[PDB]
Amino acid sequence: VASLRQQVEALQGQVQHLQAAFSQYKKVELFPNGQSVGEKIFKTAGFVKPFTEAQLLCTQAGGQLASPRSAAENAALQQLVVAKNEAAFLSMTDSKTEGKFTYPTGESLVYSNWAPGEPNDDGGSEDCVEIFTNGKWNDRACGEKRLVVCEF
Amino acid sequence: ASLRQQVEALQGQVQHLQAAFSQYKKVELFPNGQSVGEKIFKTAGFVKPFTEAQLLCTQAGGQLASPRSAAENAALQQLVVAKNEAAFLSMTDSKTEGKFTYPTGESLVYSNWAPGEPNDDGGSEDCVEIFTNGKWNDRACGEKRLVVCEF
Amino acid sequence: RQQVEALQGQVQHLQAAFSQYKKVELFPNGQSVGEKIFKTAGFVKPFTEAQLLCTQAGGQLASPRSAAENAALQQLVVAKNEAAFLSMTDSKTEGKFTYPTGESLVYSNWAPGEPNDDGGSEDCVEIFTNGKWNDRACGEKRLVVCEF
Ligand SMILES: [Ca+2]
Ligand SMILES: [Ca+2]
Ligand SMILES: [Ca+2]
Ligand SMILES: [Ca+2]
Ligand SMILES: [Ca+2]
Ligand SMILES: [Ca+2]
Ligand SMILES: [Ca+2]
Ligand SMILES: [Ca+2]
Ligand SMILES: [Ca+2]
Repeated sequence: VASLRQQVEALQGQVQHLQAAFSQYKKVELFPNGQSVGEKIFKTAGFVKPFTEAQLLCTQAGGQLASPRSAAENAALQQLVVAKNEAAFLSMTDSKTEGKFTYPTGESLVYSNWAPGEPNDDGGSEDCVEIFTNGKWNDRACGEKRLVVCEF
Repeated sequence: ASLRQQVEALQGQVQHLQAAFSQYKKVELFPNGQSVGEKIFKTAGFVKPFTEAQLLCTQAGGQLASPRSAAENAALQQLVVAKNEAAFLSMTDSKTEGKFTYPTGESLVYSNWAPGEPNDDGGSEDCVEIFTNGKWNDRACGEKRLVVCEF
Repeated sequence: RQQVEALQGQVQHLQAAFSQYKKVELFPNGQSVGEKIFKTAGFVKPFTEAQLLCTQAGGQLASPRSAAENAALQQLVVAKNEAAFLSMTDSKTEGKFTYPTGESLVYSNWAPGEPNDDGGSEDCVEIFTNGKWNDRACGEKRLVVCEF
């Protein structure tokens, strides 16, 4: 037995040391271009791309375009948008069924923070969503270039 | 002694984490970070006024660069030369003129003032700036200097 | 007792958090190929300054030793739309490109007619956006990509 027990005290100690260095490196990681809320991390690319290119960039990297599902997440996304001062695309579109915004998974929105008047399908052709510096959403034509923020 | 089987599998995965985390540190710190002892300095890459620079670092969990030793100052200095822009440090004397404190309130443990500094030029220099040669100069808090935080 | 299986839980939690961390770290500026990570600085510098930057950071300038590595490096160079410097030079022996360890090349992906040492001036190697290599003067400014 008790060799076993020494090994546990040893392993536990090297594990606690690794979670200490991991917390510090997580903060350094997110500065300046990232934000975490719960288990989700938003990180911006720092550049501007049309919806399809933005979505491709995020899935290829193993994530998804920012999809705020609660008020706290929208706040965290807003910090990133305020810091960069460019509005960002969110993941959701209504291109399947005009007027029903769906997460890229197909499910209906659980949270929304639409600017008054929106969504308004302006010009007959506004299928993507953009979050502005004030945290409110506006629907926008997918072909516009907006800030790429992915979530992981 | 079933446990021994699971403990050896664990040792192997801890060992895997330890080595992957070691590679990641270097990747992470490239090109905007520098570590000295237990501390990491990371530059935001952009220039901002003191009160803003300070907010950005506190919102991110950190603190503005506060070198407490020559080894710490030389590591901050390497980031400043690479970026080629002077950077604010955390210390000010906006509460008591002449007494520079860390944001916590204690007096300076190390200083590397340029000859003649701090000189409170114009009656209005309450923040400290580190130059590309590693010497500190007291500067007006409303200038825009490189944001470097410490973690 | 199962103070082991408490530890088990903490290891698996780190493995999940560390896996999420890697994705965030590599977005948008890095690529992993096997054990190797390529990461760009984002800016452009001449060979010696690029070579210093990488070694200072604990790593090396990109040395793609396989078609697979050169492809990950190329995915980075297309995203920045800027050709990158590779580690290899022939500055010791004109026409034998060496990796900085001193050995001869394993893998090459030269463009047709390269290396041609245009002007007598060309001792460093750039990778273009199409993945093809060209020998270029070391004093040109190119994207800094290091490998870890
Ligand atoms: Ca439509
Ligand atoms: Ca619509
Ligand atoms: Ca609209
Ligand atoms: Ca004063
Ligand atoms: Ca003063
Ligand atoms: Ca002064
Ligand atoms: Ca030559
Ligand atoms: Ca040559
Ligand atoms: Ca050539």
